[PDB]
Amino acid sequence: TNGKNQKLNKSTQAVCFNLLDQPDSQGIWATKLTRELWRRGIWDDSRTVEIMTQAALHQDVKIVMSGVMFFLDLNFSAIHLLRDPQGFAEKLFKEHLSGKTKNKFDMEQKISLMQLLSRLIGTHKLIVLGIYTFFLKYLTPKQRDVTRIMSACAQACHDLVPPEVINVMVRKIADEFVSDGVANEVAAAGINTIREICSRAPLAIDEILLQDLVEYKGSKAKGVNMAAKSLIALYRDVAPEMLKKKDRGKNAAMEVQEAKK
Amino acid sequence: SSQVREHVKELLKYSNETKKRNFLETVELQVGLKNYDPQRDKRFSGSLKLPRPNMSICIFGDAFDVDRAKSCGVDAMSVDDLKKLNKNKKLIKKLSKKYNAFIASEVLIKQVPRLLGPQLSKAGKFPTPVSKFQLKKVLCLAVAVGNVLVNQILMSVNFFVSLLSLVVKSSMGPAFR
Amino acid sequence: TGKKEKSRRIREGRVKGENFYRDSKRVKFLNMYTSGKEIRNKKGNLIRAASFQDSTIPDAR
RNA sequence: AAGCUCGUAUCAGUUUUAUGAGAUUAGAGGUUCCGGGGUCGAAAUGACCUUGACCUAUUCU
RNA sequence: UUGACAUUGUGAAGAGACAUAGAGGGUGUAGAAUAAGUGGGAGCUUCGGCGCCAGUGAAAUACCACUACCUUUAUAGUUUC
RNA sequence: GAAGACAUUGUCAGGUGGGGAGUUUCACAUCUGUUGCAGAUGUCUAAGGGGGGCUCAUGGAGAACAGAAAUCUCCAGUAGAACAAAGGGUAAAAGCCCCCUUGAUUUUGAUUUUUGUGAAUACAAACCAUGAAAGU
Repeated sequence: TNGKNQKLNKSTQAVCFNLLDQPDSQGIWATKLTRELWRRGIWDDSRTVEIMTQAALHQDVKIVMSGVMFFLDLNFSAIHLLRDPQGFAEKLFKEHLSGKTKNKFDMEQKISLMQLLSRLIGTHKLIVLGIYTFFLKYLTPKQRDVTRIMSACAQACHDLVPPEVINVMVRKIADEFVSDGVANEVAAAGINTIREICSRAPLAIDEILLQDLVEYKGSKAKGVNMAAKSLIALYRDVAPEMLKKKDRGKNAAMEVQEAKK
Repeated sequence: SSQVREHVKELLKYSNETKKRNFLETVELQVGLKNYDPQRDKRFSGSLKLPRPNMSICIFGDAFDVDRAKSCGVDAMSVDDLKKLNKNKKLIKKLSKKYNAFIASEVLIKQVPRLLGPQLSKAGKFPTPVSKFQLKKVLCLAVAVGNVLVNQILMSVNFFVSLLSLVVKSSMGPAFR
Repeated sequence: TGKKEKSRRIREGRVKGENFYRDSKRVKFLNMYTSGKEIRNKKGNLIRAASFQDSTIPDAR
């Protein structure tokens, strides 16, 4: 209350560390407690975020989840007290999802791991390049709760990554969501999750498919029209030469006419 | 003002009091002001600048660029002067840490993250195409402005307040507020 | 001052008869025992028919 | 009700004349790589086993 | 019912704070070692102990500046209890 | 005897006080809660001008891989196409493509919708775009 009893906090963080070592489940009482104290603002310190990092890097599922939900809660200020976020994300993606393919986590937990990885990556300009092929298995409309997965796909995109590994993603989505015969919600979800990719990685889809997607402006369904207008207004301010003359809306065209001579 | 001139004059005289440590003392400006909280994302970034950093740059390039910049007095590299380096993290980190900055051709800023990916992006010296003062987490911010030119100090100060005590310093000299 | 509905609503977080007792939902239930009644003017004639006595022949399609 | 500009001819509960204005795949099989059971597997993205959902050919407009 | 003022005078001893002047500090792991952090860089040298070049580490140590926190030393006075 | 600068007493200021008084009775849709909700994010809220060229939807016949749908050629086709889902209007266009521009510009008054504006409407002077031009 008055002043932070460092002699006490530093002592009762050591027991959390020495609980998380015991690999059965006993770090539950460290994670559940450190989350409470962070929420009450009593343990705002660099020493504590390491505990939840180690929990996220643990083998027990209910401890890993406590760590992941701590670092989630859009993320919290604890990211700004990490020691190496890039190596953290690399170790997570290597241990849990891809490395051994132990298949311990269910889909509801895999999605929460994906959310954390993508939201760290987009925020801190990280580079892993395995993410973008791991998503492709799950990017199918016949898959369980894909609107969460594709909303994290965009969150791992940058201005500073090779756009080919995102081109393959966009061409998977385009092949499987805005193809022939697909439904209105499916096509609208595809276009909406592509334009919010291109808002971070603009040169990740080329003009030839950009035009194929702005085809769907006057689509009579009111989902695909609202979606295509967003892509058009996105590339009207960024790369309006990829768009055709029909779409450059009275100022992009005037800016191009003066700057083309 | 010319209250900068009296400061810089006997700084240049301190130039000739403890003369030489057999190098050249660069000039620096340290910014101190309050009223902002960087733990919230109040971020700033601006690169509208022009020095003498004992220029040590490493350009990556092609045949068209390596024999362009063999002149110039510059360290240069092939693409497979980089391809045959990924096997050793501390090796690819030592070149990371060697040079003050990095540049590369317009072709190789698609391939450089596959090779020098984790490094060279958090370090804040990622290359830039050819043919900074980031408010990351702290209130403290120092920038190297020049060498042993009173204009440059004000030139940078108006830009910093443009973006938003002031101190000027040399390598071992004292502080002048 | 602490025993005021204003202060109660402030410290905690509309219908006639909401107190420390008897929230919204409860007042409506307890009004059922009384106001299944028939409204009239002063001279005497129906303004508002009783509940479940509207007396309008709908379009039954 | 009290009046005040003046006493034209304009008016009219009327007429005349012209003229406009959804559910069905049983029958075949492929997948779920998040649902995995089965003899087996130090070890295995298997022989096959079913729950399935999936892509299908049907019917009305 | 609890607080302030007044009635309300004569004495004493203690604790806390304003306000200045100071003084020092940092173990998750690895690393010689207990790394706030940031920025300049490869000696002022009593020693050339050393700083650079060498690991290990997100971050590298001399030398000199910046401006964050934490803990303590003294009472011109200031007051409160 | 006790007690003592406290209690008390006086004035202010918070709290309690039905004991008592007076009185009333614009949008599809991933992201947090109540139940299948009101709320929070982000996401739509929209290219007009004047010149030229050309006809659309659909069907039939026909061509290696090529099939009901990939590209090509011919015939029919008053609109069955498109123009922000059974409706009016539009076919050398009011539609698609192409060329040039950005009159979606200022000043002076007039009319209808409407006393308040806005909206649309025509009207003249200038700067302008367009086409060879009429003219817009």
